[PDB]
Amino acid sequence: AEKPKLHYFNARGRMESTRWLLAAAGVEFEEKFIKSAEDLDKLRNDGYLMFQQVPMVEIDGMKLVQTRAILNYIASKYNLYGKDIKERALIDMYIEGIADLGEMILLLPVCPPEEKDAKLALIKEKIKNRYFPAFEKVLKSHGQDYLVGNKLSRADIHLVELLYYVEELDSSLISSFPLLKALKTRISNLPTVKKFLQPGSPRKPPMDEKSLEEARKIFRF
Ligand SMILES: N[C@@H](CCC(=O)N[C@@H](CS)C(=O)NCC(=O)O)C(=O)O
Repeated sequence: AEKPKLHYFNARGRMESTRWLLAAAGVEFEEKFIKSAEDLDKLRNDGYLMFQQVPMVEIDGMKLVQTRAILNYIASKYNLYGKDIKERALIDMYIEGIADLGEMILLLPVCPPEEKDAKLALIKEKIKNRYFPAFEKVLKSHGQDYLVGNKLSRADIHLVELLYYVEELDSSLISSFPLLKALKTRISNLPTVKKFLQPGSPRKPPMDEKSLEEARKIFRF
């Protein structure tokens, strides 16, 4: 059958959570890297990008854009979206909080230098006093290895991805949250996730100066 194909540039950006979810599901996929503004303009002009943006993923005969549309489809297709409407409500609540915090961190490299220190201080406050307490409370309420329904869901994958990024910012932020530490360890030892964390996978590194320079050239900003 059709192997999913991911269109993005060679960076984490807004495509990385899709790489994580597919890899955790054990799904082999291909990447086609946008390398220039001209490559992106070609995808646009040829009609493959509904809103003239990437990420775009070719899957099951669709040319899907919008990261949440992509992720919702992949999660349902591979049984990572709970078992019923009520479990989906819990999953959706959890992953939208993860997305809110993830978006703050995603945009740090494009923060104006005079605002960066204060932006980071606000993110750390929210991590320590709002988001990490909320997810620690979920894990403590039921004591299970997984956030919802006692089985792996996209919520476990998205949260553990975020925990790795929080660790890159400040490895002390998770220190008072032992259940989050334990989730990070367990999920990382799942065979599919372990393979994704090992070298040679589609997992991408933190954006550096040269990668930011490429992004400015490709996306003209
Ligand atoms: N809400 C969209 C945002 C997509 C988006 O902002 N993509 C950027 C790259 S990360 C882009 O293609 N920007 C070019 C532009 O908007 O013209 C999503 O979640 O996919």
